[PDB]
Amino acid sequence: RICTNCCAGKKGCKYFSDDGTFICEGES
Amino acid sequence: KACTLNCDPRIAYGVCPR
Repeated sequence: RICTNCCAGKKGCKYFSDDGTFICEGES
Repeated sequence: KACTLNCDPRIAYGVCPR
């Protein structure tokens, strides 16, 4: 689950945190 | 498809399709 990168985290897929606090538009 | 690793330092929910 936690290991870094938007394949499931930061820079690749869209991303929300905990509640829904955005972090990566799958490339950010 | 998927990844051997690659999975957020602290992120949680993700939406690859848009």
